[PDB]
Amino acid sequence: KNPKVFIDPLSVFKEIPFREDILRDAAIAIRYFVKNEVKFSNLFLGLTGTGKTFVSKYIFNEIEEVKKEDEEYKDVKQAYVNCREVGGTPQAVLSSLAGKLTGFSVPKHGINLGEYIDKIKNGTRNIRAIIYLDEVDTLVKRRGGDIVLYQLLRSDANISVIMISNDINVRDYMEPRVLSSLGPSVIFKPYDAEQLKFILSKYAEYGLIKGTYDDEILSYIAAISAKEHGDARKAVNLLFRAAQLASGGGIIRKEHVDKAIVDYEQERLIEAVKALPFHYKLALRSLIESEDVMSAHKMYTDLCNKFKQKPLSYRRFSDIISELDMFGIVKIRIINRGRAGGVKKYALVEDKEKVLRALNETFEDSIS
Amino acid sequence: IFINREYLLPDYIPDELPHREDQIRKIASILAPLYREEKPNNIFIYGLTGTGKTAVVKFVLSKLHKKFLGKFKHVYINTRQIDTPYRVLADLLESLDVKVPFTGLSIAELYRRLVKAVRDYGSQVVIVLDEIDAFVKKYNDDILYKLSRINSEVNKISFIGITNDVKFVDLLDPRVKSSLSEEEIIFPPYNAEELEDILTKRAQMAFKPGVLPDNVIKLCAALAAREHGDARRALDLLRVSGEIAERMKDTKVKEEYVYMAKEEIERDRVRDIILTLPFHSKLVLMAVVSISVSTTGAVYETYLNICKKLGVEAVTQRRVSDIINELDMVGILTAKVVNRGRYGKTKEIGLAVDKNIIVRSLIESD
DNA sequence: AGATTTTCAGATGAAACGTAGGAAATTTACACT
DNA sequence: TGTAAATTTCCTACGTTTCATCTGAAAATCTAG
Ligand SMILES: Nc1ncnc2c1ncn2[C@@H]1O[C@H](COP(=O)(O)OP(=O)(O)O)[C@@H](O)[C@H]1O
Ligand SMILES: Nc1ncnc2c1ncn2[C@@H]1O[C@H](COP(=O)(O)OP(=O)(O)O)[C@@H](O)[C@H]1O
Ligand SMILES: [K+]
Ligand SMILES: [Mg+2]
Ligand SMILES: [Mg+2]
Repeated sequence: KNPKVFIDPLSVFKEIPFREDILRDAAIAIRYFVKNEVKFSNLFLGLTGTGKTFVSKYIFNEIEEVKKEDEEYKDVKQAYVNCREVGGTPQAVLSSLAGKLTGFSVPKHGINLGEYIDKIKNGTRNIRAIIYLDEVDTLVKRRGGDIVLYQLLRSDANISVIMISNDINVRDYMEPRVLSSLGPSVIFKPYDAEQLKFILSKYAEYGLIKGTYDDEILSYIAAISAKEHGDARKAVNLLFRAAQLASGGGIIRKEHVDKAIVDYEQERLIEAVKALPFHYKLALRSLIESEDVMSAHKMYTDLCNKFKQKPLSYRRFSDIISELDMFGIVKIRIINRGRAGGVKKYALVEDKEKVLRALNETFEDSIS
Repeated sequence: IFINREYLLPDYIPDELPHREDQIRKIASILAPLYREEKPNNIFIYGLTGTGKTAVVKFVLSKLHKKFLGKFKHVYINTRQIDTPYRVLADLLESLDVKVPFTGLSIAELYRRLVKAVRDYGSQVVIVLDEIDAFVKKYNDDILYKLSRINSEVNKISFIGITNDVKFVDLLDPRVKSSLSEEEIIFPPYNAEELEDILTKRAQMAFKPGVLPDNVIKLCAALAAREHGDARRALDLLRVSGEIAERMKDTKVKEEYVYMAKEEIERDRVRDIILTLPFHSKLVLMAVVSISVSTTGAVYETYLNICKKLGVEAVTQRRVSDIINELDMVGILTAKVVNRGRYGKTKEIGLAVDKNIIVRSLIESD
């Protein structure tokens, strides 16, 4: 009942429970970078909501404070870039780095990718620089993404790189070069029930108001999440629902939690579609009234026409679909029928009925 | 327990390669011209897996690189690890100091840029292509002819091809064989005795005091000697053996540990394989499990049963008759074509792997 | 017995299938000079 | 002139299903003295 903690933890929390070792080992490797000119690269692996992102922001964020105070750090530049948020593309990523490191005048298109690395050297020419790459599992999955990192990690301009991926098997996606010249991987083990109950008890302490939360209920949520799951972002945001709701009196009982849960699983789908590139939505409706992909594409080319907008190639369409399946919105079938003319791509809309409601709602609110 | 297991990873490269004395001779002799800057003869190496092929070559080239010190380039490229005609030609065009964009070019125009890199390169160069099997398997033979025609259609580079089966020499219809079998070495599988030498010379760098009984090594060797004289088996079997006697926190190794290793190794070989199996192939296998010394018929039968209990349309018996054989190659099932007068012509089918490892992983996917 | 004729139960071959998907070509948006 | 990424244009080879042809020794039938 004092929201400041629940959307900007990095401002409240001056420490990260159960990640102390991670945090220390880093500030060590960095002090050895500044005082020893010794490069280092690490790969933060872990499931979602295990503090990967949070930790990093904190290292970065505290070091911003450190060079202010210290002075021997005065001369160190930092860049924090989110390979997913930008494009996922090498070009997109390299541009951003060269943005902060150099100064910030930088092209996004037209330039030869090498002249980004050339640009970065010039902006840190002796002067030490640190790199953070959240969700580098995007960059890697794209052509030449590891072939970029390799030329980063193992180039001249003394630069230390931190890579936080969300996909764990992200090594099998990485070329020998890269993996070989890579530093140690640091794995964020998901939290257990006890760990969660403490974390929550911290958030409860700061954001909420004494009395409204007992001890069993904190125990309750941690029990829920923790058990094959891990994930702290849910755990925290889960409290928030049962919090919202329990503004009644209020005491917060097992109810408030249960609802908060359905409230969360189904509410997800809503914005999960709200924020869905324009044609994707049109494509998505195509599917709800025909699972046949070639057939859907026709009622797609229809809605485009009706909204004076160029319909995309069926190839690009089948992709947007394939891609919608990577999203967990639809499910592709592929039925093969030998002499009976087989090979048809199909797509199932998970709920069909829920999604439609959300699609309608979204189109409608975006007119008033 | 150890003091460097790294001396046991299929990376490390030793001072000497015992018993590959003739193979080394024959190569560095048939590569000699490089010293006066003169294109050598193309070599074609075949032998089973773990017979030294990759080892010898990577080592002979590191020796000539120093003996000659002479201008001389070699690029070792693993067709397996590359898995794409683009990537192969993209490194080949990187090793010659040439820059290619990640996208924008296309095979055809890629060979074009490559013929330029050669006629502009003043250093005789040897190209190593390991496990060509892989990259001729699920790609085209083409790369060969087009690489043959390449030094040929402008006057030079030299090649070394390393594959695994005799059957591969058959795929070389064009001058591809005529111009590669110029020199053709064979890497016979190792002897158990040979395999003991190889293990001992690498063990004394790896372990600790008398942490490792002689007796362990002789059987570690004779185990792998029984499964196609494989040198990489003999090494894993040993390393793991050590790692196992490590988690069992004691500072020695026991024969009991090696048999232990062997199984453990299967588990993971198969678990990996089984995980990357077509939903439908996982399916045929599953039935064979619930049946446990049966006939293709009974298999398709219990196959339809699970498609039914699962709501997932079946597949032709025709696809299942081969999906079986396919699991034979992977070494999960064993199926033989028996001939029994009035009991017909079936595949006697049975499990090669353990039953548990086959299901725990099986479930790991669904 | 020995010499046949079936008879079983599946192997092995081959064709027909029509788009899903991979690779080239074009377009988009820029940049530098 | 250029480059990197997004989309369009081309074209077949992919995983099967269907149709058609083989297989090979067991057993059940016949053979004739
Ligand atoms: N140990 C922790 N202490 C405090 N808050 C945490 C902790 N772990 C997770 N959180 C909260 O949950 C969110 C999820 O963690 P996050 O930084 O997203 O890691 P990831 O990038 O792996 O998802 C964080 O942004 C933070 O608000
Ligand atoms: N004669 C040998 N001496 C030492 N090690 C060997 C010998 N033959 C093979 N090996 C080892 O086997 C491992 C992989 O074998 P490798 O030669 O790559 O087999 P292949 O290349 O035939 O698949 C390497 O670690 C290498 O040390
Ligand atoms: K077309
Ligand atoms: Mg994250
Ligand atoms: Mg090899």
